[PDB]
Amino acid sequence: ENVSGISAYLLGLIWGDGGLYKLKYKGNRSEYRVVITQKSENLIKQFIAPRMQFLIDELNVKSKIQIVKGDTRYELRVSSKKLYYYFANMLERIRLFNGNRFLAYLAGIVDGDGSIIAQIKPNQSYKFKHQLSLTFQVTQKTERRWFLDKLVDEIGVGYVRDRGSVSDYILSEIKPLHNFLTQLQPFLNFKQKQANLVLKIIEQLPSAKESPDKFLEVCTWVDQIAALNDSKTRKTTSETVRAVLDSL
DNA sequence: CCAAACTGTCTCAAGTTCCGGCG
DNA sequence: CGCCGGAACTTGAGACAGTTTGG
Ligand SMILES: [Mg+2]
Ligand SMILES: [Mg+2]
Ligand SMILES: [Mg+2]
Repeated sequence: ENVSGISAYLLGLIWGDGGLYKLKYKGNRSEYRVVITQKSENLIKQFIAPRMQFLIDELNVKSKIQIVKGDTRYELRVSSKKLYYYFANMLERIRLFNGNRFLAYLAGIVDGDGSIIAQIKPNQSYKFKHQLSLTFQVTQKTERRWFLDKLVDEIGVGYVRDRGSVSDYILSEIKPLHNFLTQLQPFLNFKQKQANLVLKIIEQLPSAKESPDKFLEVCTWVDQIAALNDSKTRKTTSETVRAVLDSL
C-alpha cells in the first residue's frame, strides 16, 4: 500500500460515511475537517486510523487524528486545512483514476455505502424450495444517482434502480459478480470477509444444487455473511431451509 | 428448475453544524 | 485564523423480503 491507494480508498470512505467541512465559528474562528463516521470504534482503530496516520505522515500534515464518540456513531476526524483541500481537489481527479487506484477508491465507497448480500429466497419452483441469491450493491441518495450511473459505466455490468429518496447500483449476475469481487476484495477492509464468503458460495453453487446436505452447508455460509452485516430484518436461514427439506 | 430482474420494506447508522477552549 | 473535544441536530443509508420474468 502506497499513498496513491491509501488516499483513493480514504476519499471513498470519506465520500461514503463521512465528509469534508469548512466551518466558520463565532469570534472570527474557523475549522477544516476530514471526517469518517462509523458505528464501530474498533473498526476505525484497526483499519482506518493506521491508514490515515500513514497518509498524514507522508503528506507532512501536523494535525492529530481524533476519534470522537457521538450519540449514534464514532467519528474519526482530522482538523486540517491542508488535508481538507487535498481531498476536496482529489474529488475532481477521480475520473482519471487508473485501474488499481479506482479499485481502492471503489473499495472505500463500498466499505461505506455498499452492501455485500447473500439471501435464501423461498420459491416453490426450485427443487430445494429456495433460490440462493447473491448481491453487490451501493446505495446513494437519489440526488446522487449520477454517481451510480457512473458505476455502471465504469464497472461494465449491473444497473441502477430508484426506490424513492434513494437509489441503488446492483450487480447479481453470478459470473460478472465473481469476477468483480475477485478484483475488489484485496482492497476491502470492513467487508472483505463477506466478499470472500460470496466468492466461495458462487464457486460451490453448482455442487450445492446436487445434494440437500451440500445445499445446507452453503446456506450456512450465507448465515455467516448476514452475521457479519448489520442484519436486522432477516427471515430465512439455513435452519429454516433444513426444516423444509426434512419435511420433504 | 433455475438465473436474473423487478418491486417493496425494516431499522437504523450515518452525515452536518454549533459551542467553548487553545496557540 | 486554524487546530482540539464535544455533541446536538438532521438525514441517508444498508440489508433484507417478496414476486415475476424468460431461457
Ligand atoms: Mg453515504
Ligand atoms: Mg454511508
Ligand atoms: Mg456505512
